[PDB]
Amino acid sequence: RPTFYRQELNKTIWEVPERYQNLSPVGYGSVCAAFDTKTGHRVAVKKLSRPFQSIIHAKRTYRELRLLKHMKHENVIGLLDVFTPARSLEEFNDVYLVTHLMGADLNNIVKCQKLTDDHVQFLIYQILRGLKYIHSADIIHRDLKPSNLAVNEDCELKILDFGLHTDDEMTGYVATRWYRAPEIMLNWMHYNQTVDIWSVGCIMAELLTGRTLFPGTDHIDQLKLILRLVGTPGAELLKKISSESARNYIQSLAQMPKMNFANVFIGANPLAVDLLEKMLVLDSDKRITAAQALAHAYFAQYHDPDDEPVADPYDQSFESRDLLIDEWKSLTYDEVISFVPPP
Ligand SMILES: CC(=O)N[C@@H](Cc1ccc(O)cc1)C(=O)NN
Ligand SMILES: [Cl-]
Ligand SMILES: [Cl-]
Ligand SMILES: [Cl-]
Ligand SMILES: [Cl-]
Ligand SMILES: [Cl-]
Ligand SMILES: [Cl-]
Ligand SMILES: [Mg+2]
Repeated sequence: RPTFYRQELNKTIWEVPERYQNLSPVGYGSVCAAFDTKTGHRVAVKKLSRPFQSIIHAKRTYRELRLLKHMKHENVIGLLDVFTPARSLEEFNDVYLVTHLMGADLNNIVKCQKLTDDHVQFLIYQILRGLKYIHSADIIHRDLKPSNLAVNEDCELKILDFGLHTDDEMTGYVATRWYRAPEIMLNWMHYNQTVDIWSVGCIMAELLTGRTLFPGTDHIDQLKLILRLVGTPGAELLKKISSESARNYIQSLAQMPKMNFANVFIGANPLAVDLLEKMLVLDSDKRITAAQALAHAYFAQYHDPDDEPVADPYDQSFESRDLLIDEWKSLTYDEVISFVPPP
């Protein structure tokens, strides 16, 4: 056990191992930036807020720690350390998570930088390389958007902030909804991993034009923007939508054909236009997958099938398990004490 030291910053007690120095608040939890003297990295230290206050909260704490412990890929956020000052399960209450400190996100890049087609190729290639890994473990991210993509000066990218959202958070003219697949924004059906591929299409379109693809002022305005681009659904997709009311609303709209994407994304690389047509498909069964997209000719200068790895198997059976708060807490404590740091 390391030696801990205790200090109060911005009305919060932080008790952390001596290796973590120069704690500085930077904003589910509270977060400080710090310097890790053991590894030389600048890090983010997150102190969880009330992690075991309810069954839902205790299970969410366990879910987040299990997910972060599993992810070991160059294009995905991983866990550098996890610790508690508790010396026994009986006095266990606080959980701290340590990750690499991220600087710029993709928002900074799109708004403030002049991108070539080569930049778009490399950025989207890395998102898909990370998604092939995530999807191989039957994990769905659910919340891909520019603020959840970290990028550095050499254009290297990492996926973060997995979906572990309230009705109020998705209401109105908000970026929290503009990148979501229609079937999940509208609760049409049980959804699959290609909800994440719809998000990649929206992100790639924005990198090519500098503009949000579907900036709806509410859920239904956004659906109208989507159907104007990709066309209204046929009977084949309509049959897959659960709500009779939802089906009735969609059939109340005048029918529209799919638009010509070369006349929407004017001047873009024709191979980029082709890939967008394969991502932005309304019926999720027919969207391209991450593994299929990496083999598309748009990425010919980066694709290396011997350097696009898959994940170890991931056991999610806990998600269907009903336990008490103290049982979720004990499972979490076991995962804290068994953590083994990376090289
Ligand atoms: C036409 C359509 O798909 N309507 C949706 C609207 C909605 C979105 C989010 C909800 O939580 C609830 C409703 C619909 O009726 N889906 N069942
Ligand atoms: Cl230490
Ligand atoms: Cl990482
Ligand atoms: Cl504690
Ligand atoms: Cl965003
Ligand atoms: Cl019509
Ligand atoms: Cl597992
Ligand atoms: Mg985020």
